[PDB]
Amino acid sequence: SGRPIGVVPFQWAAPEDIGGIVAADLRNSGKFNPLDRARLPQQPGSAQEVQPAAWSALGIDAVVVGQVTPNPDGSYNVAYQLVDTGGAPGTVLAQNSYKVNKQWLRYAGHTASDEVFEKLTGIKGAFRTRIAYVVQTNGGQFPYELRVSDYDGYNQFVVHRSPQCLMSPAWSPDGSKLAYVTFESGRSALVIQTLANGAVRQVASFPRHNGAPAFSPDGSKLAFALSKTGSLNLYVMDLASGQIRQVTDGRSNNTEPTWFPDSQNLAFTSDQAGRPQVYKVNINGGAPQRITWEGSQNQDADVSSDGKFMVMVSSNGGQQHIAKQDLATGGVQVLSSTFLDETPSLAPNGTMVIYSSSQGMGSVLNLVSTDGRFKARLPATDGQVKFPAWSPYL
Amino acid sequence: GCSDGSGWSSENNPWG
Ligand SMILES: [Ca+2]
Repeated sequence: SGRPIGVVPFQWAAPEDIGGIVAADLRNSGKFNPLDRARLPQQPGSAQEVQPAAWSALGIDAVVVGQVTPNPDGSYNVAYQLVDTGGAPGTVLAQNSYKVNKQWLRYAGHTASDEVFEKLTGIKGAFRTRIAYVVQTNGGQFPYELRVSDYDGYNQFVVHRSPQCLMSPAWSPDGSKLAYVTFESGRSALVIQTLANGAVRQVASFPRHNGAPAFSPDGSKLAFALSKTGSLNLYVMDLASGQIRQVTDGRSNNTEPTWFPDSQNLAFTSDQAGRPQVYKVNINGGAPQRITWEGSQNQDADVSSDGKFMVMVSSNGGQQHIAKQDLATGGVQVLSSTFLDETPSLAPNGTMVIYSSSQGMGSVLNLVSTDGRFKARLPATDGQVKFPAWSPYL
Repeated sequence: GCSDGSGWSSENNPWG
């Protein structure tokens, strides 16, 4: 299912298949079903060449066409037009053209997808966003790498290598920094690394565990978990002052904070009721409220950017899977069907979830659309990959 | 192994 749409190979071998990136982006969203390339009624290279009737016969009311041309200096011009084949046939609904160097060709495709997506759904596109994650390689000296790639797995680069375990990266809302857990000192420490220059700020290294960071959306605070007291509890740092307040205090374990849009409330995982469940608490007036009542276990949540839902790892009768819970109804929908589903993270427009599974025996991340309609494996890495974290809008 | 001691979270012995 999803809205059928025509995505035509772009007019030029071409250095990159821009039309294919657009189709893959739109499909990944769940919201679209780009027509199989072998079943296209034609391959128009321009808006004028589009025959609306041949696309409307197939249930298609919009068509993406475009052009890639070489510039004498070795750069490329990428243009797309979105042509109506429904109520205003032959009309151009959106279009753009821009000049890119060869290494920004995928990015040129993701721009087109973002604009076509927003035009047709009214939802901001997330195809130019990034993911962070940790890979344990088979290298001896620095087996752990914190890496970043495009959301779809291409254009990977290394942010930090370590001889010791890394965990749980988290993006600043401006997209310029990653917080994370490192065991490089011989025990856990929480640090924030600035991506542009690699500078590292030391945030915390209290006795026992320092973990599971999250930046508030307004950019002012970092939430995280400490076990110095005897069990894991939540704390928040005012990033300007460096000051730390305690948020949960109790004998139970409380970890994996995620922010609500207001930058004042956290959801988090607690074992207070026995098996893990998700709770909500104010970082000021402290008294946690249980919010997950389906299944027998729920954990590791990520609240959407509009505050309307969250994703999490939910267990009902033996099966642990990525699930989505409406925060104003308690209604739960199971999204993933893979094995050992863990650590979900939502795209900034709430339309896709990245998470880890048994696919590739640990070496693959997976995408699932939050409507449940589309599922895929990302390109395999050269190691075990864990703790994905989907960037803000960039 | 690096672990939060929780017995259950994502930072509980994630790397075996
Ligand atoms: Ca998490």
